[PDB]
Amino acid sequence: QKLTKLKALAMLSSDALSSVAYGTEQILIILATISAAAFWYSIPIAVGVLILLLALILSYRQIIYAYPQGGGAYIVSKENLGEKPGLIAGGSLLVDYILTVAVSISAGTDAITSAFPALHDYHVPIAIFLVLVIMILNLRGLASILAYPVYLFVVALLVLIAVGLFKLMTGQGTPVAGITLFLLLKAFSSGCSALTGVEAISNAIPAFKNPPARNAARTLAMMGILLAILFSGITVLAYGYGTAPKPDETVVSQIASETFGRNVFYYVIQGVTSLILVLAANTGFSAFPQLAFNLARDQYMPRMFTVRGDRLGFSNGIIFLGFASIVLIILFGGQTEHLIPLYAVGVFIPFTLSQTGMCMKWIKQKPKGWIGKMLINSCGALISFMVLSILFVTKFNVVWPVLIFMPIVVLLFFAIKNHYTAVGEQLRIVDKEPEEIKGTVVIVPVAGVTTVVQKSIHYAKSLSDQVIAVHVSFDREQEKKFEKRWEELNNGVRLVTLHSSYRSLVHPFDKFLETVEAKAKKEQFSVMVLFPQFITKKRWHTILHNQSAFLLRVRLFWKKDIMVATLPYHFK
Amino acid sequence: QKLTKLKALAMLSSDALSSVAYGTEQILIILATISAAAFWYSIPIAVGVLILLLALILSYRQIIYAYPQGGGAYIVSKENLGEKPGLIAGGSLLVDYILTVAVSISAGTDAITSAFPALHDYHVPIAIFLVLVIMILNLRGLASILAYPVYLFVVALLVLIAVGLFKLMTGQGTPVAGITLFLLLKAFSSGCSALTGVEAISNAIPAFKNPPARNAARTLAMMGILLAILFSGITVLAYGYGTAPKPDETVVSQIASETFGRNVFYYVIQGVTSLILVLAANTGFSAFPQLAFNLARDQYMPRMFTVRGDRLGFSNGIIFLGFASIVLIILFGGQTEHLIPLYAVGVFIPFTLSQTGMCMKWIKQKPKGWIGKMLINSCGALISFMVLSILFVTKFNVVWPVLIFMPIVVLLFFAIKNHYTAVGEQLRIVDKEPEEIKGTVVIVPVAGVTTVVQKSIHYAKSLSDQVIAVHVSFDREQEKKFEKRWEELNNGVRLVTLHSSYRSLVHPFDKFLETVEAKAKKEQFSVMVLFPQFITKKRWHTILHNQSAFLLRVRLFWKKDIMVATLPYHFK
Ligand SMILES: Nc1ncnc2c1ncn2[C@@H]1O[C@@H]2COP(=O)(O)O[C@H]3[C@@H](O)[C@H](n4cnc5c(N)ncnc54)O[C@@H]3COP(=O)(O)O[C@H]2[C@H]1O
Ligand SMILES: Nc1ncnc2c1ncn2[C@@H]1O[C@@H]2COP(=O)(O)O[C@H]3[C@@H](O)[C@H](n4cnc5c(N)ncnc54)O[C@@H]3COP(=O)(O)O[C@H]2[C@H]1O
Ligand SMILES: CCCCCCCCCCCCO[C@@H]1O[C@H](CO)[C@@H](O[C@H]2O[C@H](CO)[C@@H](O)[C@H](O)[C@H]2O)[C@H](O)[C@H]1O
Ligand SMILES: CCCCCCCCCCCCO[C@@H]1O[C@H](CO)[C@@H](O[C@H]2O[C@H](CO)[C@@H](O)[C@H](O)[C@H]2O)[C@H](O)[C@H]1O
Ligand SMILES: CCCCCCCCCCCCO[C@@H]1O[C@H](CO)[C@@H](O[C@H]2O[C@H](CO)[C@@H](O)[C@H](O)[C@H]2O)[C@H](O)[C@H]1O
Ligand SMILES: CCCCCCCCCCCCO[C@@H]1O[C@H](CO)[C@@H](O[C@H]2O[C@H](CO)[C@@H](O)[C@H](O)[C@H]2O)[C@H](O)[C@H]1O
Ligand SMILES: CCCCCCCCCCCCO[C@@H]1O[C@H](CO)[C@@H](O[C@H]2O[C@H](CO)[C@@H](O)[C@H](O)[C@H]2O)[C@H](O)[C@H]1O
Ligand SMILES: CCCCCCCCCCCCO[C@@H]1O[C@H](CO)[C@@H](O[C@H]2O[C@H](CO)[C@@H](O)[C@H](O)[C@H]2O)[C@H](O)[C@H]1O
Ligand SMILES: CCCCCCCCCCCCO[C@@H]1O[C@H](CO)[C@@H](O[C@H]2O[C@H](CO)[C@@H](O)[C@H](O)[C@H]2O)[C@H](O)[C@H]1O
Ligand SMILES: [K+]
Ligand SMILES: [K+]
Repeated sequence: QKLTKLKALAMLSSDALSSVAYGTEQILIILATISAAAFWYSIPIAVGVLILLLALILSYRQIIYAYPQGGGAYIVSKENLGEKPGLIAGGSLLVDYILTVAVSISAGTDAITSAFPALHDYHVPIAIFLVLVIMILNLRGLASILAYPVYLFVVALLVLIAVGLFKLMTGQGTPVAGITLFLLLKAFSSGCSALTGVEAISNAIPAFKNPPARNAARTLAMMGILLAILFSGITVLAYGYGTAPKPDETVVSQIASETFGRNVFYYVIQGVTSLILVLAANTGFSAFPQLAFNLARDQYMPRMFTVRGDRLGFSNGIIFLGFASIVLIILFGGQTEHLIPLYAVGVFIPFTLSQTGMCMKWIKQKPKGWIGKMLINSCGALISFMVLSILFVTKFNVVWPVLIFMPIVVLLFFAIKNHYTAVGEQLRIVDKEPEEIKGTVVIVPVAGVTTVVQKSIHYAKSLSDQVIAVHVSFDREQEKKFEKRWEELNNGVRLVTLHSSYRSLVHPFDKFLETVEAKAKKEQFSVMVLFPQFITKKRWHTILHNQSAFLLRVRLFWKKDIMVATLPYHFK
Repeated sequence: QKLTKLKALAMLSSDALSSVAYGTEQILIILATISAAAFWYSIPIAVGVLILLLALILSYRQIIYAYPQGGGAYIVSKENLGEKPGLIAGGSLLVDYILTVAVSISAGTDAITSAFPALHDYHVPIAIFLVLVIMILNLRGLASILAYPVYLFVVALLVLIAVGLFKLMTGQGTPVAGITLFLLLKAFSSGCSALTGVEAISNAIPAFKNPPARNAARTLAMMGILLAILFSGITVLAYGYGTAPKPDETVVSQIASETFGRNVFYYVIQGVTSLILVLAANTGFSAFPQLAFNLARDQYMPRMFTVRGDRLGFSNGIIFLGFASIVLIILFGGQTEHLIPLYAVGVFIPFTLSQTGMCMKWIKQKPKGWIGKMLINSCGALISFMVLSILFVTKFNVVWPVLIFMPIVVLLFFAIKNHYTAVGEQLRIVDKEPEEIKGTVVIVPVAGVTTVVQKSIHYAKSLSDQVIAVHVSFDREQEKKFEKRWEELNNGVRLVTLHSSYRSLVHPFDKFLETVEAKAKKEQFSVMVLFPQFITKKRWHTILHNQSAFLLRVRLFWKKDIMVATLPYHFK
């Protein structure tokens, strides 16, 4: 259960070092708006990205040591920056998860269509299909499938880089007009979408070896080095071959095809890239609940997320995350180019907030060597904020959804916090002992003389006396037959048959319950209803059974403050 | 509650006579594939459609008399053709409802964009938005809004027809190569999508005046005459002005603009058409549950639909119908042209089955004048089957989804029927009285000393003795504080504190429940758990509260055959 360095790197790096499939492509797409001759500018810009990457790693190398409990960006932003910055970081992490699912799936389908161009008319269905698949694979459960594909991806891309560099060596500057500083910055910001998951390792510190902090930091350093090597090699290869971004083929696919030649090696590369992107999406799915629990300990998210041991909130979280990702995929049509700016925003707001909190914490404490750590975090935060500002300013026509999504989730967090605050305020205070109860009348609603009915009557009689059976009859003809059949049973239970012409079920019970509750209140008795819970071993018969019980519970019995037992009954 | 003829026509005709907005358009679109000079062929084809319409009306004029209880196509296909034809009719009616929602909404948005061309880039969002709106308006409840717009539509289109005919009179043959018989039949089949809701009146016979059959038949005849007049007038006007189908404007919009001139009259026409199409979609929504109940009486659909008086199944039905319609809208991009063939298939399978059943019933009985009724139904069935065959053969690339949807729903119906058959078989048989119970031990899970906890303890003590409180503690530190606070309460209840390191909640309860259940079984006691049901008056705090209770119920207590009371507690 204590992952070693290699296995931990495999399980947690599938999000970060899987972004090399669409980073250099973004850089080249932005540069191509001027001319194909500007592609050499990818070489410096890429270097700048690595510089940023270095800062991030160093910054997070601090965070892991400062917060060995885990937490990550949310905790750092909460403790050191207050409550609103922490909530903003949480919302941005939610956007990060939704967008990493969407972007990873879209890029995977782009890789697949590059492998088989005949599916270019099904970019969106395939994508959505894949999403649903992993949703199921997360509802069903779910460890080897998350560890080998990353090794395969790293090995395959290292082989591809080596072969491409060898071919370039065997042969198998220049300023260009139009490139202004602003467009260079735009390209750099778009290319910073290669640093889209270095967060993950800092969020899973406990699942490490005996020293958790040291092992996590060394794993993060190794992952950073691997990502830097892969990204630099891919960018160098792309510059070497030219490889302008085609509208129906990824840059990696073009590089592989011009290197190996659409043979088994190329298909291996494409399949492995698709697999690693799917694993990245699954990483987003699996990383959401950790954030949910971290928020829920502070009463910002439902208490149902605080039970982490039983995966209480995993179903709702997985369903909501999958549906949000599907909605985003449909909205942008699976265009990885049009989705990446939003993903970068959702990733870089937490980066900025986390580095700012780190810097202010260092300022507050001022330990030995505080100046260097402060400088590193400050530089990282400045660069990240610049990238975020550029992404807002330029690609607003695809970043508009975050400007709507952030206020909604922040307000939801505040509303939940206020609600739990009020509830905890007025519930903790204890009070006087309630009115005495001298007995209990049990009402058993019956839909027909069955085995389940007789079992429930038996338990009701065991529980207390005064048991009365109640039957709402939709037709006056079957009243006599049902009453006779009940009399055939030798139960000493008074049966009250009451009629409803309009096939309604609540209102006749409303009247009867009024009468019975008044009568019981005269004798200080507590009315109580005993429903059977028919259970079958199919998990899809739930809609087929005992729904009238839920109707009566929800619409009548909760409003009347009446105990409602639910005796289960299994089916063979 | 007993609708008069006029009000009934208004409430039920919003589906049938709202199809004039896209029938002549389909005829013209099919004819335009040859040349604009072939548009005169719309005049004969339209006439043929009316002939078909006449048959349908006559056929249904019989059905209303033969089945005054209602039912409609499903009952006719069930009694006279067997079980599988009845199920096929039911599935096709489900497709009819989904497609009428989708098509009506799409045509409404087409009318809106014709009114304001600036929204042509939002055909699908607007559409989906409208759908969601009516979904809400069907979950909230929902009678005058369903009665006046139909009157407005009829009046407005009658005015438009009169004005257009007047202008044609004041002036304000010719065989064409390429028109083969097959293409004429294709155009006729596509134009038969004007008869897309004459079914509705036959499905709501009881809600009429003192003679239900006569009043329903006369209302159906009046609606048929109105539809014939509107459709014929629209087709004549379209032929008179030429009005080739533009890619960004409905034929009705073109007719109105060339008649009135984009003034307040034209905007009134467009708005009224949009309103009538929205009402048609709402008619589909409201008509689904009648089919659901009719199926459920025969154990083909969940029993939860048999309680028609309390609208038990309306929530699930509305949600599923809305989501299916939204999926179809997105799939075909709100192209009313591409959706109509599927709608016509889903409407005409029931027409064919119903007329065939009517004919065979007449053959079996052979009453006076049987020959004429048999001939009418036979002719209607033959024409409908021909139209359906043509729609399958030609427009397969948009009718493929029904070929997938039909087997799934038919198999679901059969599976549900088999399941209820087995359950009813093995449940009715009564058996020996179960083991005696000599008392009851009550387990009260507590999450902290609160008012709710003390109320639940009070009720548990009232219910029986041997009450024991149980607390799972996620941290050993707060164990002592919680135990001391419990001791501060003077409850004579033994508190068992048990610890779970991984924040799990089921497993410690699993062990404790094993021990307690064994101990109680030694004394023939029945274990029982008492949960509080925290209730707030906001309907959206449901996710915020008492979810651990649902976790414990679902994952632990149903599997152990243990009674689980649920005492409600209201919030102030
Ligand atoms: N003959 C049969 N064929 C198929 N399934 C059968 C069946 N008899 C019982 N069941 C299954 O058992 C569930 C509970 O049956 P019971 O009548 O004990 O429990 C009923 C009864 O306690 C009460 N209830 C239902 N209809 C009622 C009525 N018309 N009048 C009074 N109480 C009614 O609500 C509970 C829920 O009933 P619901 O029908 O939702 O759920 C039923 C159904 O799922
Ligand atoms: N201080 C507070 N702040 C905000 N809301 C509060 C609150 N105290 C109680 N509530 C509300 O009351 C519900 C039931 O509280 P109770 O502890 O009686 O009912 C609990 C208790 O009977 C049992 N349970 C929950 N956690 C437990 C634990 N750690 N150990 C043992 N039983 C537990 O499951 C029931 C469901 O509890 P859940 O927390 O889902 O739902 C809670 C929550 O919605
Ligand atoms: C809950 C309320 C909050 C807001 C409501 C929810 C959103 C409402 C409208 C959203 C959709 C409107 O916008 C609709 O979708 C996208 C917008 O990105 C457009 O489509 C375009 O999206 C982006 C833009 O380059 C591309 O990736 C895509 O290929 C392109 O087709 C559609 O042509 C437009 O019709
Ligand atoms: C059971 C698992 C299998 C999955 C089942 C679900 C199937 C998919 C559900 C609906 C998918 C909708 O797919 C929708 O199709 C429309 C056309 O109708 C596509 O159509 C559009 O695609 C993009 C823009 O978005 C353009 O390149 C293309 O020219 C345009 O036609 C949209 O890209 C997609 O949003
Ligand atoms: C509660 C508040 C609600 C929030 C806002 C509600 C709706 C907001 C959705 C905004 C629409 C998205 O904006 C979307 O942008 C893309 C380009 O990026 C447009 O895409 C379009 O560009 C041009 C210019 O219109 C079109 O001619 C072309 O057909 C298409 O590619 C979509 O037509 C537009 O819909
Ligand atoms: C339990 C599920 C069982 C399997 C379900 C059946 C599988 C269905 C596969 C869905 C494939 C999606 O199909 C996708 O949309 C339609 C099919 O109508 C095709 O294209 C169609 O819609 C497009 C896009 O709106 C329109 O231009 C036009 O109406 C038509 O060409 C798309 O080119 C195809 O990409
Ligand atoms: C709160 C109520 C408001 C509704 C909120 C929901 C907003 C809508 C959710 C996503 C809608 C998706 O809208 C999707 O946009 C894509 C482009 O991205 C559209 O794009 C496509 O439209 C059709 C083909 O389908 C072509 O005419 C168009 O050229 C093409 O771009 C698809 O038609 C539509 O399937
Ligand atoms: C159980 C699994 C069920 C089978 C799974 C697949 C179900 C059927 C989906 C495949 C057919 C999709 O439906 C079909 O999509 C193709 C591909 O866009 C569309 O094809 C049309 O548009 C595309 C896109 O421009 C053109 O390339 C093509 O030449 C043209 O014919 C058809 O108009 C649509 O009818
Ligand atoms: C337009 C497309 C046409 C409509 C789509 C196709 C409709 C028909 C396809 C479904 C046919 C189902 O075929 C049905 O399968 C169910 C599954 O248990 C079984 O149905 C059988 O159920 C049990 C025995 O098991 C018998 O009580 C019942 O009388 C019998 O019908 C039989 O195998 C067959 O009756
Ligand atoms: K990534
Ligand atoms: K219609």
